[PDB]
Amino acid sequence: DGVGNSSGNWHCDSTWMGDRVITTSTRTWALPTYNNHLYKQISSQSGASNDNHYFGYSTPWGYFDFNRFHCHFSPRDWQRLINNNWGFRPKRLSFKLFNIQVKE
Amino acid sequence: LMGGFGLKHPPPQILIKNTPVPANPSTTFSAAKFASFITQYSTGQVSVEIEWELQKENSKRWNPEIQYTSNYNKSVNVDFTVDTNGVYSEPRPIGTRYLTRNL
Repeated sequence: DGVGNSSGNWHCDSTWMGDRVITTSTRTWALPTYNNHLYKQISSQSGASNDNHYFGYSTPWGYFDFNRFHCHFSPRDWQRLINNNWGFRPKRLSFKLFNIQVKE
Repeated sequence: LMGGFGLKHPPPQILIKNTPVPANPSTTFSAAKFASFITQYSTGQVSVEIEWELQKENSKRWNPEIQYTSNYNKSVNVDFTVDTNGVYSEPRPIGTRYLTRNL
């Protein structure tokens, strides 16, 4: 452990064991500071249409969404799964954040 | 008189200070103490955790009590929440006496 020792290794791979396929994907992210570190409520501007009114809060926090497929599957890995298989469901996932560096 | 728990041994005070760092002392010796320091400050998190003990409410009153309820009428700003500029505001003082025990 330390500033000099690296926390994690880049893993991007897809292995097809037999019944199960394990898809791994790694990316590099950058997180700004939102709202200058303070909550704010937000609401529909003046008025527009009865349907478009909204009320809610905007937090400084930010989040990861991998919810799309093509994150995990390369177009070729998609082609294998799609052509050779009737059905697929997920089983278990694992998430990892590493090599964080803060810049001022 | 203000309120709360009179204690003989209160939670002790926690005092904190930046250790002063001198700045560029002159080569030749002088006995007078340093009048000039690096200008610096420090920051970091603080975590306070208290364990409260409660007295469970056991009563037989038939009719319903009074409770503390945030009113359901629509308003520009919700109570106890940030405004559009981010300024957190407490709308009204909240006393602790609502449940009713017979005297």
